[PDB]
Amino acid sequence: KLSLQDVAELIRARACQRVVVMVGAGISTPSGIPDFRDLPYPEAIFELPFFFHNPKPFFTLAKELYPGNYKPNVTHYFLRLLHDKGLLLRLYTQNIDGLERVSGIPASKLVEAHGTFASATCTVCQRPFPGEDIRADVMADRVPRCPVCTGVVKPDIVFFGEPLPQRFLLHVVDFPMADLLLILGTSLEVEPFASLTEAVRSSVPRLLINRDLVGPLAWHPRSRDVAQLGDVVHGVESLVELLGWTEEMRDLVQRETGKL
Amino acid sequence: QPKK
Ligand SMILES: NC(=O)c1ccc[n+]([C@@H]2C[C@H](COP(=O)(O)OP(=O)(O)OC[C@H]3O[C@@H](n4cnc5c(N)ncnc54)[C@H](O)[C@@H]3O)[C@@H](O)[C@H]2O)c1
Ligand SMILES: [Zn+2]
Repeated sequence: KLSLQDVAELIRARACQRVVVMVGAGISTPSGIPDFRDLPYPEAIFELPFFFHNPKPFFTLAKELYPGNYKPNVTHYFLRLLHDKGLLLRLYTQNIDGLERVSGIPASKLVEAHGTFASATCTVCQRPFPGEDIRADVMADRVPRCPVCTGVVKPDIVFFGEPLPQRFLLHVVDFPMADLLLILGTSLEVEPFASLTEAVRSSVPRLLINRDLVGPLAWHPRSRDVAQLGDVVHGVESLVELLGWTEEMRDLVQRETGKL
Repeated sequence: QPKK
């Protein structure tokens, strides 16, 4: 079977230079954002009917999560280095913390499958707003209201049962184009984002860096799956060492600190 | 449309 070593060599030799990446909340727990894995059940927080009933739970999360609150960690910066080396085809994220773009990965490389706090939309009149526009209220524990119609202004977070963003559809071209799939810090429980793991070609290495073997990687392993189980930062640290990128990662991380 |  393939090892982590083997995958690192594939990258370092540019045998794989169209890497697709899937990430989840696991990659942002090092940043200090807890993962998942009145509020009547957890899922309520992303349910539109509940939100209309009581938007205060969501907004408490939005306040916790709002850009500026958290800094990207070495996992993000690794993915940024992947981009910088011109190896990243696309990074698909279930996260709504926005730490991918804060790390400096261009929006063309990102698919933010569950939406963004960078923008907002009035729930009544559909007026769009910059996320900065509602920041004061959200942070001041107010529910932001539309100037035009008084309707609740809701971040462009994709709620359960709502259409995934346009850019999600990129998966039809991305996954079959990928010569490596990297899966980081996802339980792969959330469809339809999960089953994307199956959408790379039979020949394509799939590298999981996660606490645990999850999803189709567990039940339906393929010949060239690699599992690096443990802390995600330890995993990436290990990958970066094998890649010989440690000095490049320092340089990058040092440069990027200022922005934050 | 693909929905979450
Ligand atoms: N940061 C965020 O944006 C955030 C925060 C929490 C929840 N969520 C939701 C989670 C859900 C998508 O599911 P998914 O992304 O899989 O999250 P999840 O919480 O369902 O699963 C995360 C996975 O990462 C694993 N994990 C967590 N921390 C580490 C670590 N340090 N090292 C290794 N493995 C680790 C964890 O064991 C699990 O397998 C959507 O509803 C998101 O909105 C997002
Ligand atoms: Zn309005």
